This record gives sequence, C-alpha cells and structure tokens, in this order.
Amino acid sequence: IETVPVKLKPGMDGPKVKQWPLTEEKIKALVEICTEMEKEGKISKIGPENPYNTPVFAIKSTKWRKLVDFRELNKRTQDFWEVQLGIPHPAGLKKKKSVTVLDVGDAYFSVPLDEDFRKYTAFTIPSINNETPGIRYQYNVLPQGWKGSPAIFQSSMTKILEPFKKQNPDIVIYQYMDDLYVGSDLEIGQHRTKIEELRQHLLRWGLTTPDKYELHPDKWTVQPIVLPEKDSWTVNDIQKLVGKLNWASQIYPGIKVRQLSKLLRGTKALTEVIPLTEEAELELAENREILKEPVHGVYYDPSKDLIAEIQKQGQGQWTYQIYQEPFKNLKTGKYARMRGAHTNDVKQLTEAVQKITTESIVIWGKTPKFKLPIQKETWETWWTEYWQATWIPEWEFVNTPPLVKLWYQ
Amino acid sequence: SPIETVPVKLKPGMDGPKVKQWPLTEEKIKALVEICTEMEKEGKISKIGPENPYNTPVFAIKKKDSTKWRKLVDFRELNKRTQDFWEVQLGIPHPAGLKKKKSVTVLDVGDAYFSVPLDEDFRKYTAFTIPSINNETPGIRYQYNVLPQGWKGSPAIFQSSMTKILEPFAAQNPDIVIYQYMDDLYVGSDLEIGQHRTKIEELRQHLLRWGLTTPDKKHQKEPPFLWMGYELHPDKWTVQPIVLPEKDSWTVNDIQKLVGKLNWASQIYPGIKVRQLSKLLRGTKALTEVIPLTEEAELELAENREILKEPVHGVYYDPSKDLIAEIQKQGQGQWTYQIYQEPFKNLKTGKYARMRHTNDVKQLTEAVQKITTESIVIWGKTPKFKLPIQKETWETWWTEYWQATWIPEWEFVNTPPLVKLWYQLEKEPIVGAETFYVDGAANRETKLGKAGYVTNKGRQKVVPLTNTTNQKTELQAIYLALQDSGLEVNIVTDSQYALGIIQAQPDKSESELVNQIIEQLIKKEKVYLAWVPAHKGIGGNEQVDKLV
Repeated sequence: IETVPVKLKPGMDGPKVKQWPLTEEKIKALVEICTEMEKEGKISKIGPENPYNTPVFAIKSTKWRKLVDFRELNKRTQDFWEVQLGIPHPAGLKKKKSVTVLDVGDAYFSVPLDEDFRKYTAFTIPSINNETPGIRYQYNVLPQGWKGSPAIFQSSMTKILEPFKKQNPDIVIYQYMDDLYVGSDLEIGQHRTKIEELRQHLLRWGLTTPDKYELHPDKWTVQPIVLPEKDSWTVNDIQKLVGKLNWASQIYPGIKVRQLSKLLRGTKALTEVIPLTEEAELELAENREILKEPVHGVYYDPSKDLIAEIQKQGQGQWTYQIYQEPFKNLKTGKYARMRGAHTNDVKQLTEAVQKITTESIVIWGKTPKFKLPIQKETWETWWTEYWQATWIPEWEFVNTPPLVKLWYQ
Repeated sequence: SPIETVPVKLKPGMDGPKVKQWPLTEEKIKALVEICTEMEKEGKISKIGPENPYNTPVFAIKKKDSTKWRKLVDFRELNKRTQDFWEVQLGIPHPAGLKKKKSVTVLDVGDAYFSVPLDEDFRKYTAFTIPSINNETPGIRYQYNVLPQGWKGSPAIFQSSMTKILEPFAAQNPDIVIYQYMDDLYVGSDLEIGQHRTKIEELRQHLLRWGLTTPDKKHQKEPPFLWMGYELHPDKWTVQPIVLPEKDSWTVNDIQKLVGKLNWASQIYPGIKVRQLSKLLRGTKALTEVIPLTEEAELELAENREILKEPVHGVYYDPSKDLIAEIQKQGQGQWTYQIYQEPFKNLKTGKYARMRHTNDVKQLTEAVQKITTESIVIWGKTPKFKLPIQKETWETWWTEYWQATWIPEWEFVNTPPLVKLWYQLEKEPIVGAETFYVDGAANRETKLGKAGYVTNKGRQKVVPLTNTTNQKTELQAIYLALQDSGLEVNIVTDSQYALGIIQAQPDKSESELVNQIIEQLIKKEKVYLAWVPAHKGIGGNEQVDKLV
C-alpha cells in the first residue's frame, strides 16, 4: 500500500548513536534474527553513504528478542508525530479495577515504511575485538520501538477494534507503542475471559499476539508518610522525629515542632527516656493528621516532563516518587521483589524501572525520566539482562546519596 | 575497476568547490603535467571542457627528496561539503583477543583508493586545473574517476568495496580468516604451509582480477610483525620496545609523552605506576613550563625503569579455556590486574586509578566494572574474578550501600593486601557512653574559625582555628569530640556535610584532617554519629551553637 510520508523537524538530522559492545552470545542471537528478517524483506543491508545509527540489543522466555533503542529517533520524529499524528490518552484507564497489557507489536511488520525515511532507521551488529567493520541494516517496514509506528498504524487499529468496542462499551483500550492496555471492572475471572475474547477477535483479523500481565490501578495513590509509633520515646527518638518532621515541612506546610523542641531543652544523654508533655502530645497527634491527607495544589502538568526518583531501602525493598517540580509528588510507591535470594540489586532496580514505567503509562500516557541510584557503567552493561519491555525510558544516574533514606520508609 | 560505485551527495543545500588555483613555480608546472598524462592514460583522471564551474587547488612536492615528484590536492574545501559517511573503524583489534593460527599473511594493497571507481554524478566536484605559464593559455582542466587521496568518503567507500570483493572468496574458503584494516589484509588459517601459500596466491589472483595489487616475490612482512606499536610473534605478543628518555629537565609536554609510553606498556608489563607522574600535570595550562620532578615522582619513574628492564610477553586467546582476571591493590587509589587463562602467561595486564575520597570496597567494584567492560570488547565474554576480599566483608558493604552494585562470579584470594571495612558506625546509640554535641563555624572573609563540643556530663571545649572554611571546622569539631572521649562515644552534629563524609566510611582522603578522623574511628570501639537540624532550638545542640 502507499506509504505515509515522514519528515524530520526542520533543522534536525538523523540519529548517530554508537553501538554498545555485546557478548558473543548476544551477537550471534542478533545475526540469526537479522538473517531471518532480511529474508522476509523487513530489513536490508546498506552501504557507507548511510551515516546514521541506532543501538540494538538482545533480550528475552528462551527465544532471543531483538530490542532497538529508538530513543534518539523518537525525539527527532515522534515529537512532530505526537502532534501531526498523536494518539489521545484516556483519563479513565487508571480507574478500572484490572488492566491487562497485550503485546501487539507484530502488526507493524506488514506495513511498509516511507522510502525516504528508511535511512534514519539504520543499525549495526557489532563484531568482537573490532575484527570486522560490522553488519549494517535498515528497515523496510514500520519498526518496533519507533513511536511513528503505532501512530501510522493507528487507523488500522481503530478499524480492527471497533467491532469489539461495540459489544463492550465499558472496556477501555489504549495503545502505547507495541502494547494494548485494556481495563475492565468485571470479576477477575470474567476479565480474564474478556481478554481471551479480544485475543481471538484480534487473531481472526490477522494480528497474532504471543500469549497462548495484569495491574490494578485502583490502589495507585500518593502514599502517606509514617511517623514511628513507640510506647516510650528517648532523646534520640525525639531527635529523629524532630528531624523528619522538619523535613516534612517542605511538603506539608503547617507542621509545628516548638512544643517538641522544648522536651529537649537541656543537653541530655542520647539514651535518656523522656516522657512526652501534655503540650507535646498535642503536636504528635496534630502532626500525624495533617500528614495523612494528600497535599494541596499538586496537579499534573502536561507540558512538562515526568521525573521518577528511586532509592534503595534494603532487603529487596525500593521506594520511588514521580514528580515534575520538587516536593510535589504526583505518585509514590514501594516496589518489593520477593525472590528468596534468587535476585540481586541490578535485577531489582530493573524490575522497578519497568513497574514504574508501566504505572506511568496508564496514568499519564507518557514515561518519566529516571534518576537511578547506580554507577553509570554498571547499568549500561547489565540492564538488558532483565529487561522484558519493548520501550526504553530516558534515564540518568544519581551522583550523591540521600541523607533522607529512612524518610520514605 | 568493474566495482559498483557508491552514490554520493553533497550536504543538503550546497554547491561544488570553486576555489582559487594560485599560480605555481615553473619547474613544478612541468612535473604536474608529467603525472596527469600517466594518470589520465591509466584512466584515473580525464580532461574536461569549460562546462565545469568548480575547481580545487593543486600543489606539488618531492618524495622525501628523491626522483619521482608527488601530486597533492587540498580537498579540505570539498570535504566540508560532501555528506557524512558511515564512520570507519574507530578502535583496532587487541592482540590478546586474537586466536593462535598456524600461519598468518599480511597483504598490503597499493594504490588502494585509486583502484576503486568514483560515483559518476559526483565526479565534477573534483575538477581541478593546472596553471598556464604566466597565464598565457587556458588551463588544462581535469577531474577524478577514482577515489581521490584525502577525501572525506574515500576510506569508507574503499572499505565497503574491499568487503564486497572478499565475499565471493570467503564463501569458497570458509577455512581462512581475513581481517581488514585500511589498505591491509591479514589472512590467518590452520592449513599446512603448502596449502596456505596456494590459497594466498589464489586470493591475490582474485583481488588482481578486481584490479587490486598485492605483494608477490615475498610477502612484504614476516613474523614478527611490527603493527600499530605492537610486536606480533607466531606464538606470543608484546609491545614494541619502550624508550624512557634519560633527561635532567622535563617539560609539561614531555611528561605527557612519557605518561603515554607508560600507560601503553602497562597493558602487558605488570606493576607500572603513573599516579605520581600524572600528579604533576594536574595544574597544567602552558605546555613548556619546566617542571621539577618531585622526589616521590622520581621514585615511581625509577621503579618503572626497573619493570621495563627485561621484556615480557602475552599469550593469545584460547576460546576453550576459562577466562580469569585477578586484581591487586597497589596502594593509594591505585589498582592493578592481570587477565589470563594459564598461570605463567597473561593475556594482558592493566591498571585502574580512582580520581574524583572513596573507600577500598567501592574502588574495587569500580575496578571490576572497568575490567568487565574491556573483556566484552576484546573476547565477548566476562571473566571469572579472583578478588582479595572476604565474601562476608563484601556482603556487609553492598547490603548497606545506597547504590545497586552487581557482583559477578568471584572467589576469595588470600593475597595481601586485603580489602576490609576498617570501621563501622553504630546503628543505634550507645548506653553508658558520653554524648558530645559538637558544632563548628568559620568566617568566609577573614578565614578565622573555631570548633568545640558540649557533653552531657558537663564537659566543654572550644578551639580557635585559622585558615579554614565553614566546612573544615565541621570536621574539626568531630575530631575534637573523638580525641577527648572514651572508647565509646555518641556524637551529635548539625552538619550534613560532615555526616555525609563519615557515613561514606572512607579509608583514605585527599585531606589530612579526615585521615586523623579515620585513625580515631579505628581506635574507638563503638561510635554512633547522629544528625539534627541546626538552629531549631532542639536542645543539647542549641547550647553548642552559642559557644561557637
């Protein structure tokens, strides 16, 4: 069929990102995948007059998936293609009781890609020890990972889905890149059969989905801060409490601590149990109530970017906050990975970055930029080992630790 | 040659170079036309008419002072207009990654770029002109038909032409390995020497039919091979001999040229140190300010000359044997490592240095990371690690560290020095221990400061300080509380900076104050540090900020 013309933003030139070094095992899995794709016409080999490049990786099951990092090309294209060809985000998806994620990325491989645009999709399969120049392909069809793919395929998706949308005016469906998020309110058993319906409706219209993952966004809120509950209080407990409550002042204004600062007037020893005054207890109860209520004036701004901060807490427990301006949390959570010591730190941080991204997609229709507590090179090396998603969020690496660790636990 | 051309464009919205052909001396104007008739006859150029409005300067110079003159075209004005090409190979293969082969042959193809055609529609933008004597006649126009010397697209277009020309031969010969590099081919194989030599001669005839020359009488080189500053031997590899200059006066320029050779030799010579010699160049701007060799520096340079005395070698890679890497700590944020498969032969060696006052364990992790990255690039896998650190010592650190840290397969190696946690603060305050309420402060203008403390038992001190910041006094206050307390002390500071440096559990720093604090923390038995907001009227702290 005739191809949708695609143009870059005026003045923007194609991506030119370097290809990371890969394990031999992964390099072979890629050469195998690509020899099969060139056979089916999805990609073709190119010459040296193609100067652009885009990193490729090998993820996983037992089959090797190929993941193309299209983050750079999306900033140079999808921008004028969330504009010219945007996909609206429903504000009712976060309210449904259950939400299943269906992979429908295989639909793009039939639709051809614009002739003048293919050169910007080039990628390289690296050789070990710089022994050979490297195998270079470009795409002839809509690639997975690119955001212009679901945008171009949008009209076909709406057509294939409308028969199902009529017999289910209550089921919400949203398309982000290669995934279909469908939220219902039915019982879990009902919802699970309604999912197998759509899978069969999609399959009998030509869209296979490798299934033969479900979230619950009704609990997703901004978690309340927790002051310690103690029978007796020492001078140190009151000091950790006065410090944390002094920090909370940056978020909830209206906290009072003068009554709790007087309970430490003299320079007493650290392990000296001090009973709380009558005036003292007024604040520990008055401050535990102003803090169980959400904040005032915190609204999502769609013209800004989302920022996600994670911090390691210990024993496979991680806390995170998603915001846009400091101290204005749109969302805060707590990812815990029960693995019984069959996971490491990098594995847990990877799972969290994906649970946080999936949550962020349902609630706002876009992903946040992560500030990761990890060495840059360490992450740039082992993140593909546990990546199970097809999109890739922007990220950067935190330099200094937080003296505010226990202030989120 | 019958090679298929690569289509080339000019950068969007540009036109060919129209440069000024400045008049040249007489004896040269003759030497040029003597080449352009031998290069035209061989089809590499072609006289053109007047329709061509572009041009490029042309010069002439002698061949290292010899018989044949050499033509030279300054394409710098045309390179600025041609489109970008795929970047040619950045790095080169490392000898430690190569696999032992029964025989190796080096083939240098001469005239490389001239043996490859140039896209037709792009040949006009290479037009040039030879000057008529005293502007008497119209200029002898010309233009290239092959890839010109020193053109933006020549190296990349030649590389992809060579690769295609090898495809029909590599398919009929799946037993021989060919690596490419600029104008060179490196053919390896496990064929008996009689076979190998026939394959090489038939590879030459192949390349010869495509119009590419190669050495015949006797291959230009024989092992060992002096390639890219290496010595490649049939069963070992080493760096070309290093020459450390004996000089009684160094320059900021020559320390860079010396630290270079030292880093270079460090990939196979174990033990080379460069911390003291690169410590000189920290405050560098000018290039010729003569530098005193610090006494400490001179020792390192003497210890390097001792390591370089006898030569050492590295082996080649054997994919069938495990890959092992071992790490040793040199001393002052200086680490060394060897990568090997056998006990008496290393694949290669190297060193990690930490810049940016961290501790030993975190430095070790950073080193394991540097080694893991290099292994992938060279051999495509990560090695097993023998590390001089107790498993329990490491589990304690990464468990309480705020960053995620990956620890690949490793086992303990009981070889001093060892990596250990020299001290650990208490997670909960101590009982029966004195509680010091330290604080500090200085003056940014005058740089006069003071530190002190106030304990619960009534003890108090205040010390004057000159030439300090409102930061060094915060550490001076904690040092005071550590000198004047027993073997168990609780400290309470109102400074996140100090609490941050101490909670970072460093074993060395680039400041002498922190080293004395570490010495005290070692001597102590239980030390609980604690933080409270300043100037909040808490208590215990409100009375110490008034003293200072």
